[PDB]
Amino acid sequence: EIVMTQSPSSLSASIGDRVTITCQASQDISTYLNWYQQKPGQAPRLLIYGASNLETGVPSRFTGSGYGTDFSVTISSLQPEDIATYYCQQYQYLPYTFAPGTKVEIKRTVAAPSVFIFPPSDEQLKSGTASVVCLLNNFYPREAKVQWKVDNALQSGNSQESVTEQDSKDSTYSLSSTLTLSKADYEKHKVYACEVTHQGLSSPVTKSFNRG
Amino acid sequence: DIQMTQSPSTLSASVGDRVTITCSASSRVGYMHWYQQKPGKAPKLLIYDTSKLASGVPSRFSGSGSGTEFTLTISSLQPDDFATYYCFQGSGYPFTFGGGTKVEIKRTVAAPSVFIFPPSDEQLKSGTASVVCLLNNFYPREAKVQWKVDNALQSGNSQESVTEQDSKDSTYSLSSTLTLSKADYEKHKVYACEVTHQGLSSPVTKSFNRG
Amino acid sequence: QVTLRESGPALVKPTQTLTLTCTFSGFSLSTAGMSVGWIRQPPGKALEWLADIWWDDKKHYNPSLKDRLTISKDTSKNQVVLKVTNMDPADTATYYCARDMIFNFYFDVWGQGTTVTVSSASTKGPSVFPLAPSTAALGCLVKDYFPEPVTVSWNSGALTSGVHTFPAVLQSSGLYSLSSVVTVPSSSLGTQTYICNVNHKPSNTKVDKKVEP
Amino acid sequence: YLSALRTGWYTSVITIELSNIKEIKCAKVKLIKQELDKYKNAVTELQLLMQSTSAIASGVAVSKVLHLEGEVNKIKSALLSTNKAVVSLSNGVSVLTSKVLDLKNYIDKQLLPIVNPNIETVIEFQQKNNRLLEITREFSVNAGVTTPVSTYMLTNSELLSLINDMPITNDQKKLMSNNVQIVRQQSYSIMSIIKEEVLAYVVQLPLYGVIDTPCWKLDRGWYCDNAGSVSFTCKVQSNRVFCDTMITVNKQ
Amino acid sequence: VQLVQSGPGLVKPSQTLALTCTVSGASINSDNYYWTWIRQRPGGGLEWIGHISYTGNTYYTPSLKSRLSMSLETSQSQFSLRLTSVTAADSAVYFCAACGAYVLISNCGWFDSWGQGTQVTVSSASTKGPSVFPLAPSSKSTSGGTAALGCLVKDYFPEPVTVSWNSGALTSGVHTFPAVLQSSGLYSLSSVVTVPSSSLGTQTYICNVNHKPSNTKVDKRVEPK
Repeated sequence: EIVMTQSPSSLSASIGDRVTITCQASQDISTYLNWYQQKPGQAPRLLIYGASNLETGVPSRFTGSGYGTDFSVTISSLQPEDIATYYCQQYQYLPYTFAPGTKVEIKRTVAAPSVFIFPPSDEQLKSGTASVVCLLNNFYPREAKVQWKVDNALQSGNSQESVTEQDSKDSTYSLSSTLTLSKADYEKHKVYACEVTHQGLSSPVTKSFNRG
Repeated sequence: DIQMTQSPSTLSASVGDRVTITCSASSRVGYMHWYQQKPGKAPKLLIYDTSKLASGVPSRFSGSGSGTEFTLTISSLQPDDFATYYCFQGSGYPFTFGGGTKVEIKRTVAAPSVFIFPPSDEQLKSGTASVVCLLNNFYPREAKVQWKVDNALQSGNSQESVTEQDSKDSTYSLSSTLTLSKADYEKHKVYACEVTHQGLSSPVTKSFNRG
Repeated sequence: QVTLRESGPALVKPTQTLTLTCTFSGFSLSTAGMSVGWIRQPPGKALEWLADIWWDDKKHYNPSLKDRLTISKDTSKNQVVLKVTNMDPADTATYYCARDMIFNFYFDVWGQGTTVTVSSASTKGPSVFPLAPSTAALGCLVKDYFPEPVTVSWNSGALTSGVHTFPAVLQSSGLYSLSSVVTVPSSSLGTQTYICNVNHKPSNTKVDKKVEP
Repeated sequence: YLSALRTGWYTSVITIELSNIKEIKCAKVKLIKQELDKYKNAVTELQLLMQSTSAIASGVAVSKVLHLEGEVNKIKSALLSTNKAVVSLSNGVSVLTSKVLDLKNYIDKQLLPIVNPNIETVIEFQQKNNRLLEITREFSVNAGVTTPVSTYMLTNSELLSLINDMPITNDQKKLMSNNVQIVRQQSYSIMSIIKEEVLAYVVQLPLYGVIDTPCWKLDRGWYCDNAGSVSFTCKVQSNRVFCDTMITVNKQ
Repeated sequence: VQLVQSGPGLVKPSQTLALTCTVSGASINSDNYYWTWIRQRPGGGLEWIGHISYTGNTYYTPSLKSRLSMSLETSQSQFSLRLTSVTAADSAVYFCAACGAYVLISNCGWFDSWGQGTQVTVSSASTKGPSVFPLAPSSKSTSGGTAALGCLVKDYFPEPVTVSWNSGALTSGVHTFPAVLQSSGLYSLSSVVTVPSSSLGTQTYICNVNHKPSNTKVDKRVEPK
């Protein structure tokens, strides 16, 4: 079995920049290597076969190079459709061994999230519980601080955030803070607020609804 | 390595005389080759592979031999054969050549023609003067040129250049160049060139007057 | 047929590198079995093998010149380059190149040869002076040039019979000077033009001089 | 009569770097895919011949060391920038390896753009591929071992590059070069393996250790001197006597 | 060449796994095709399970040399994967792969035809149907000319859940968030879509929830107020 080493572990460059991912190998693999694109949620996508040859349908900006134990793939211009995880795979010695992989992100301008809050549906309150979903759509960068305030009381442990991978269309993220409570505790309060602290905001914004 | 010993070092024979060169080697050598170099020209392949004869050379030349001894035999010598012949080996590194046999033609004693040339006006306008005494077509090579400026012998200011043997008549040419300054030229009167050759029973003298 | 011609500086300044190139036509070095050698000859001494290259880029040198020799081929140009570093007063020689084949270990076809003289010296020009006649003889005279040789001819190479070219002789001041006479009929004087052509390529000067009594 | 008797065997590995082919389905291209099917039909005939497992004993020994894993990687990487390499195998013996053809470069450099076409490019390919069609055609009938070594097994220009690099004497290189057709008649080409984009076969050239010794014909056999003794058909040519260790028509 | 899988999403421990993969666009007896199985660990990279050649020769990775058993059902043009006595370490996404070729002088290592991947989770716990509650749009979920609206997928096990809007008609401006493991042992996620605020009350917006591990398909309509 062959130990595959890839470098770096994660990078981030602007659009149209030049990226070069090297793939370090254990022993000599000659001209046998495969690069794969894997966008999150999708299966692996073949890009480079045989170190330097290109797969049919791959854009004209992916270059392969290297023989033996030192290999490298290059992107002529980093595009929004290239945000994925890239691995290198050998196939001379059995078994076939993959690499850790490299996550590729894109540096863009500062984007501020749009705050939309939803009240718990009436269909959920029948079951005896309630959930308030706070949405932060299309923002960059990824760092965000969300903290609920129920009747001006900080709530912790009952809130659950969820961040998506960086979008492939505009290089923006999305956060969904779900605050779970019970029907008994829900009907005992009136104000439900979602405080949002992001870099692209001169002051924290909060979208709050009543009637609870 | 492989060292070559070529004999004779210098041989003289008449036109049509059989001449054989013997070229021995140190260690055992398979093939032996031969070359001819005219004066000034690049060498020319005569005999290749011990016995075979190269193209562009008459059958007058022949070779034989093997192992550590080789011979190059000329059937009848010719005046156009005047050259320095070598024996070359290609059986081992480094590639080595022979010693160098310079052959001279045996020739009837030829009496030379003596000339004399005063310095030109272009040289006198530069500050130097050179009187050249010409010898042409003689045999053998032995000849003595003694300059005489006003019945006085000269030495140290005369230089002699000899032409190689001709390939048509096997004769020689000499040019004694007496070198002096412009002041020492307009100081004397006559300038003679005494030449003594084996073909001349008495030394002929060629002279002139300054201006 | 096969042709070879050397090319390089005729005068070297001591210890400076000497780049010599031998161009060939009539054959391609890339053809298997082909080779190109180098042979020099110091004045007064015999021949001496230097180096050679082969189509497979296999090189063989002479242990007499171990450190300085360096040969390299050029199939794309039909030439062979040879570099000789650290030149020395003893390395004055007439350098020849030649073709060699593995089928017969020798040099069959040869080149004209270039003269490289090893001296701390200043390049000189041609000093030509006539030799008027007074059968009569005439000629020309050369002085203080560098270095040997210089090709001489009469009437653009038309006058050949009876033409002699004396070898150059060094003088006490340490330069070069020779003579070149030609025997002509006495009746032709005054009616036929006689001009000795001198072309000192090491100094790049073309001098023609008319000979008249 | 002179001599030229064999004393040993010069072993060597000849490689022809092949190229892997991926999906290729896409007038001038009509003849491309036809000479492409011959390349497919020829490389598969070599692998099926390889499926089957004492004069050339010293040569075949190398063919069973190449079967070892990673040994092909030693050779395939040795001939990276050139066509001549010497490699110390697992046995510690250094064998000479020459990369005759480079089909790995010609296919990935010139056929990837068109398939994945000028009529001038189609011409030269049929010649580069025809040699493989012939080397396979010869290996398929003689059962892996062919003799003499033909032009396709090793061309005139490539046998000389081998004899020149042969660690032998100087004049013998001049002897064998002038009698190359005799050297071929006393040689052996041995198909070895096909894997890892390499076609390698072991070529066995004769080693002449006894030259220029007296010999005489006519007890119906030959007699050649050998270290004070005399030995015993021999392929004669002109004055040279070629033989190995175990109507006197025309007149000249 | 196209590949489609079929396997269990939940598999109780210490039992053999029944994966399958159908081949289309090329017959299963095609020349130079090595049908390969590859799984991908969560958070990490891929792992080569092994392939089964078109001839029938199978090569399994030395770590799983005794637990694998790949098949070739030529009459249905498909090949399957079987892993014996699964544990909690085998939980991963299993991808179906193949290696097309033309001339093979080395190994078949390239993979152009892949599969969607079977999220296989191995645990002694049982499945659970998801809870779909809509996130209705309102005057607070608006911002100028647009209006956010979605539906919450709550209380389900195990992964994954397929969310579709208008049966694939609406695919722009849709963001499905990663699953969140709640207080109990049940996952949950929210799927919100951005839509112009002038089109609400005039077009039908129904979110489709599909949970294969428990055999469930829910259709919940979202609407303002």
